Parts: sequence; structure tokens; C-alpha cells
Amino acid sequence: AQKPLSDDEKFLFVDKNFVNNPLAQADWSAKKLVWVPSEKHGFEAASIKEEKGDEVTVELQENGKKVTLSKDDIQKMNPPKFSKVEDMAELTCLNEASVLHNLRERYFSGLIYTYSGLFCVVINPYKQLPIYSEKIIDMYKGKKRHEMPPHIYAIADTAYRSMLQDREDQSILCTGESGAGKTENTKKVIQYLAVVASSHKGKQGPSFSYGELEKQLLQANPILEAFGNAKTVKNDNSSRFGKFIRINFDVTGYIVGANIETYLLEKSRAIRQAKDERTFHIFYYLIAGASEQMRNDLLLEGFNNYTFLSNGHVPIPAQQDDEMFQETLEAMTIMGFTEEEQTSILRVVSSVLQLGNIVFKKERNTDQASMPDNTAAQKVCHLMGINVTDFTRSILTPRIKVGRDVVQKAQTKEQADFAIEALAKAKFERLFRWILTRVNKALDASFLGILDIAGFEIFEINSFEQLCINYTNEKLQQLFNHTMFILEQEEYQREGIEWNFIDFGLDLQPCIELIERPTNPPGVLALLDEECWFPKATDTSFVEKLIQEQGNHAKFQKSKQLKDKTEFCILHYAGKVTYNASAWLTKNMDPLNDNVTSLLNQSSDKFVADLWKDVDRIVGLFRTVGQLYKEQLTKLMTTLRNTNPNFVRCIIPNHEKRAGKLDAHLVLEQLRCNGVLEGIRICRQGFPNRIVFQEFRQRYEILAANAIPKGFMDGKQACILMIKALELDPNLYRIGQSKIFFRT
Amino acid sequence: IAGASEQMRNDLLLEGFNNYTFLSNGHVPIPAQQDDEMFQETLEAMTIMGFTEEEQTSILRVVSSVLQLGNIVFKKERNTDQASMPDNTAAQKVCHLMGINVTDFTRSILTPRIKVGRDVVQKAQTKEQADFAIEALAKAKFERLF
Repeated sequence: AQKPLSDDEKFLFVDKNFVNNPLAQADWSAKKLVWVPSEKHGFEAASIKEEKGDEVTVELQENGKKVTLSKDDIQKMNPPKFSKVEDMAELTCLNEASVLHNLRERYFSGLIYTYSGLFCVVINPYKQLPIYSEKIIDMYKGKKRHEMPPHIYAIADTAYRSMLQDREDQSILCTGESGAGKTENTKKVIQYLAVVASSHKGKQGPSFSYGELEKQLLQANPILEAFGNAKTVKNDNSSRFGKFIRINFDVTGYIVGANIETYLLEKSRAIRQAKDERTFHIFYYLIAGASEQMRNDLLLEGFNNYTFLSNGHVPIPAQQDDEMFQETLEAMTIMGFTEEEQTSILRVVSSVLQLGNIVFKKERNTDQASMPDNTAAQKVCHLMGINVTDFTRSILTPRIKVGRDVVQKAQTKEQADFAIEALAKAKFERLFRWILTRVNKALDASFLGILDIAGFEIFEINSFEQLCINYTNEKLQQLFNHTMFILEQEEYQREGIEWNFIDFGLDLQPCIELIERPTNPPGVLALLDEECWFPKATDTSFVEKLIQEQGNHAKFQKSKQLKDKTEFCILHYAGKVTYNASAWLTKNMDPLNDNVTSLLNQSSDKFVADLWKDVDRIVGLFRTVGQLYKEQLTKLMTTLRNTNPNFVRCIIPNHEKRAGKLDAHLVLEQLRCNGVLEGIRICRQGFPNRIVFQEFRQRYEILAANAIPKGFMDGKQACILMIKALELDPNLYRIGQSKIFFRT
Repeated sequence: IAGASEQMRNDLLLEGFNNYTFLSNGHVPIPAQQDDEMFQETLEAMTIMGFTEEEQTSILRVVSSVLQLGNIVFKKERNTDQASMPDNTAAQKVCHLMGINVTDFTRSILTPRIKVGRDVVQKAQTKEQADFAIEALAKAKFERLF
């Protein structure tokens, strides 16, 4: 009976304009209508016919087939009115059958994001839905949530608003597997603040005049795609990196500081390419676009006459390394690298060819390996703003100091060509993070933290790069649980407030243990930290130690007999993956040498002094990559613990990259994985917010001038006066001992 | 509490003698001075010095919020041990004579979004930590006043 809804705006507002049918009210006569289990629909519709103790001959009202089923299988039927709803928590009947059901008929109408009590579900459409421009800023601008339907700019204001209100320091974390949509629901928030939270020299579609700091703010991505991507078996050009932002605010709340961080790289192949694979883009290009003159000047050895351009020249389908030389030479200029820097990035071809060569090639005789090329270190440390001798010294001999004993010693290949693969590829990483420095430099009471996860994946050859990819996912996931199940109901016992305890079985820590648990029987990372520090230890004995320690665990699985390849299939929250272990040992090691970290801490040049002032973690006695990246994710995860986790929970419909295609069982897998039904089952029950009764008495005495008359009593009862004089409901609040627990 | 006129008796938020815990020995009388009228007197004396038409009631309020703070009782909620505060007029009558932020008084007085090192650190306060700090606040407001 309302207005016609726009064709577009159907993707924002529910199609409400349907028909007053009597059938939905007559049909109730079939009073044993129930939801029943189904592999294809998830659940479906049936009716009890005959009560056999705990069985009942239930009968389908789709197929008509009698199926004797149990009192516990049959799940309560929801009323027709709840179709495709705005919040999932409204469904009177919560039970898996139907908590699943809300999404299927919804996404196909256009309606992607949906509120689910505390968190919000954000499925992928794979379609350019028009829901952005200053129309959608200023529609949603400064907006109390109820006036703007379930879509992203509501989370974005609610960050900026709450921070100046409840004054929790707010954060934004986007979750869910690969493709799902996280990267992009991060960038859109930078668009939001650049106009809204900034300030203005005085003062539509894309157009408005943002300030100066706010203009610089954007121009980063296109370079790292050449010097970082490399030809695989799955994809001849796939990326391998993933990111974060903090946003510091002044006294008045404006954008003042902004701090971007990226996490880890496929940093390994340069000195081991598999048969028919290729290396980092640019090498092949410098040999190809090689004019004779700079073939002599830039120190070019020829096609195949290389240590580790394996498989000779493997070509590439539909790309020609020749011309691609020029295009990828062009990109570096935009956010700003000079020609000193670029004759240097020409010898950063010589430095990624020689970061195929700054590797302490396993020294067969002594075992503790050493630096092949001076010129390579010379290229490197000058282009990391420290010193070249001071580097290599430390990178062989840590000149550390415990007690009397100046712990001066050699590092092994694994130790030294780890702190120098952990710095050939924290050259490739903290120099990827030097691109990140060249941004943050112009970018830095209150702050906003935001996180673009590298998204849960399955290659065929998964490796530490993916061990971490489907670790961040998993690590963020036990944050979610501890925040939203356990600690919650603990406080529910506490306050004197009526609520009985429910357990959900949502400690996903068992898969996370299975990777991350240091003591007790250790998991993948912990066995590999130990194995990284180990001579008797082969990527082989890593998987042998994994079978040895884990084996029988109800989230773990061996290889498909390929002990020979040495690989392990595991149940992570979102099901299963195979990792392969060849050359993993080193990939867990990063023993962050403080000798270098401190020269980097006290570095001179425009490059480094900023990005290494994170001196805390560093080996004063200590950490690996596995550990470092548990810890980097703890610098994140435990200050995230002490911020507000606004989660933007992205959900995959298909693995077929397709428009349209949902699979309800793939989604139902990712619901059990994301811990959805139970994240909704807590937030239906209790009371998300929590504050005391004074937030009642003050801010509204103005609202009802008569409310407390001559005389005063207890704060609870006195606020209860203006409370009932503004009709505030006896279960909307929970006036507890200290806290008013407030619902949604 | 004694020479309250019925309008500012309910405005400057007056309950009777011994409804403040921080006034001990009940109400001890004084010889040959009766606090009752001595109120009215000092109020005159204000107008002679030129304490303003509103200001007089403002000095009286700061006083009375100090009088108020000691209704803030912390009961050992013994399943964190990091226990919090039942009544609100305890804080309310305090913070209507304060006008600070009502939300944030208690949310500070229970969760210090504080500072360890040089950044923001959250902690819930214990019963013990919450009592002692609020106590300091009660008294310190009277000093700021003088």
C-alpha cells in the first residue's frame, strides 16, 4: 500500500508491496507443520502425523512422503510475515532451519547486507549495485541508524559518531573468505571520512573540495603488482599482499593522523621456481627490453645464464615480457619515486634478481651460511636507509649481549639466511612496507582502526603464504567468539540480572590451537617455530612431527597418501585445505634480529626511521615469522580487544566467480564457520550495550519537565519516573545493579 | 540541609540529616551557634560582599554535590571482583550539581579508558579501586571550590 519502490532501491529496501492473502492464515489448521532436514534446501516443510515416543511419523508437505523422524529433528515453523527481513534477530523462531532460510530469498531480490543482532551479514552480489556517491553520504550522513536501511555508510558514521559519544575507541574489521568483498569495504570508508570527518578552507556525485592532507590520502596501489607478483600454476598473474588503517583525531574530532599497514607476502620462489612456474615479473622484462647499451650498463647476463631463472625462459600466455618492461617502469612515478630512486629501481631489478641472490646459499661444509654478493647488500641497505657493512656484519654475526657474554656468534643458514631472507624479503616486505612508509609519511584524542584481510584461500599448492592467509581468518575468528559468547555471559552472572547461562560450543580455539598453540601438544606454527630453530628437522620431519603430535584430532587430516610430497589437510572453521610443506621451515623463522632492527630503528634517511620504531617485539634475549605474525596480529588483536570490533562480515555465494549464483549449503557451511547462528542466538537473548542510570536522568529532564516533582529518592526509581513518563519498557532496558543493560 | 527553603531544598537536592554517610557522628550540635540560622546569615553576607543573584546558589550546590558523593556504595560483586555501583542518585544528585558527563562519570569511575605508556588503556576497576578513587573525587571537589 506504500509508494512504488525504485528498481534500484529494491536493492536497499525490501519489496513490501505484496498481497493480502488469506491462505497464510487458513493453513495454520495443519498444526503439526515443521521444518525438516534437507541436503539441497538445508531444511524444508513437513507435518507430524503420529507420535512414536521420540519418533513421530512426520510427512513432507513438499514431497508427500511419510518419513518417521524424531522430536529433536523437527524444528518449529516460522510465520510467513518474516520473509526476507531487515534484522535476523526478529525471527520469533530461532532455530538453524530457519536462521539459514532468511538469506536465500533475500540476496536474489537485491538485498545484500542484513542486520543480525550485533553483527551484520554482507553477501557477495558480483554485480555493480549503485549504492555510492555523495547521494549516499548525505542521505546517511550523521545518521541515527533507524532512518537508514542495512548498508555500509551506517557502520562508517557509527564509528565516527560513537567515538565522540560513548567514546569507546572504535575499529572496523571485515571477515569472510576469498572474493567475499573486504578490500573494497575498507576503501569506501576512506572516501567517507575525507569529506565527513575532515576540515575545510571554508565550505555531489564524486564532487566536493576535500582539504590538502585529505587529497594526498589516496594515490597508492599499481607498482607492487609487478615487483611482487609472479607466475604460478593456478594463476599466471596473482597478487599476494593485504592491509589495515588507523585514523587519529584531534580535540574536535577531525582527521589528523592515518596509519596504513600491510601484513605478509609470497616472498619465497625467487630461489626455487617449480617446473613450468616463473619468478617475479620484472626480471624477464629487463632481459627482454634490453637495449645493447644498458645491457652493458645495467649488468645483464643473458637468457638462461642465471643462477635461478629456472626452466630457462618460460614464456607467458597473452602477455609479452618485452613491452611490459615499459608499463611497469611507468607506475612508480605517481605517488612519487625520483630518477635516483629509479636508476636504483633499475638496480632493484638487479636487486630482485639479487634478492634472488641475497640468500645465504646453504653452506654445505660449515652449515652456517654466508653472503654471496657485496654489491647486492650495497644496493639493498642504502635503499633501506641504514648502512651496508653494519647490516651484513649483524646478518652473519648477531653481536648481542646477555650477562657478560657478548653473544657474538654465527647464525646458521636457517638463522642467518632467515634474518636475511627475513630481510631479503623483509627487504621484499619492509620495503613493500617502504611503499607503505612513503604513504604514511604524509598521513600521520581518538582513533579509528580498519583491517583488509587477505581472504581465506585454496590454491592447489598452498604454502606459508597461505598458512597465514587461513590463519588471520582463524585468529580473528576466536577474537569474535571470546568477545561475543564467553565474556558476555560471565557479566550476565555478575550484575544480579536475570539471565541463565547457555554454552554454545564456540571455542574454535581447537583449530586455532591446531595451528597456534605453543605449549601442551603444539600445532602447526608452534611445531614449526621449534622446527625452524632445528638442525634435525626437515620439511619432511615437520609433517612427521605434525602427524606425531596431532593425528587423531577432530579438525586435522593427513595428506591423500602423499607423505612423499609432505602435505596436510586441515579443518579450519570454513572447512578444509591442503598446505604443502616443502621449504616451510625457513618460512616460519623471521628471527627479528635487533642488531639490524635497531640500526633500522636509528636509521638516517627518508626511508626507514618511521617504519621500524616498533622496537618492542624484538629479540633482546625471541620471535620468529610465525610468532612475529601471531604478534603483529596481536599488536592488532589485543589492541583490537581493547577497541570496538565493528565487523563487516562478508559471505560468499559461489566459488564459480558468477553473477547470480548462490549456494545455500556453501553459505550454511560459512555460517557454521563464521559462527553466525549462535552469534545471532546470543544477541537475540541479551542486551548488547551497557551503561548506568544517569544517562537516563540528565539528557532527558528537558524532555518531560514535570516528571520528578517535589522530592527525590533512589536514582533507579527516580529515573523510572521519567522512564514511565516516556513509556520506557521493562525489558528494553535492564536496570541492573550498576548497569542499565541496553538492547539493540 | 537546615536553612533550606522548599524551592532550593528540592533544587540543590536536599535530603535530611544523616542521609549523607560522609557526615559522621550523625549531626554533632555546636554550642551557642545553631547551624539553622547561620545558613540564613551567611547568605546575607554574600549579598553584602556582592555574591551574585545566581552565584550564591552555585556555591551552595558544589558543597551539596560533595555532601552527595558518599551514597556511591561499592558492593563486592564477587565474580569478577572488579565490582560496580547500585544506586544512581548517589551519582545523580552529585552530577546535576556537577553537570559534567553523566554517562562518562561512572563509565570513568568504573572503566578507566586510561593510559599506560602513552596511549589508551582500558580496565574495569575492582570494588576497592572504584571506592577509593570516587572518595578522592568527593573531597577534591570541595578543595577546587575553596
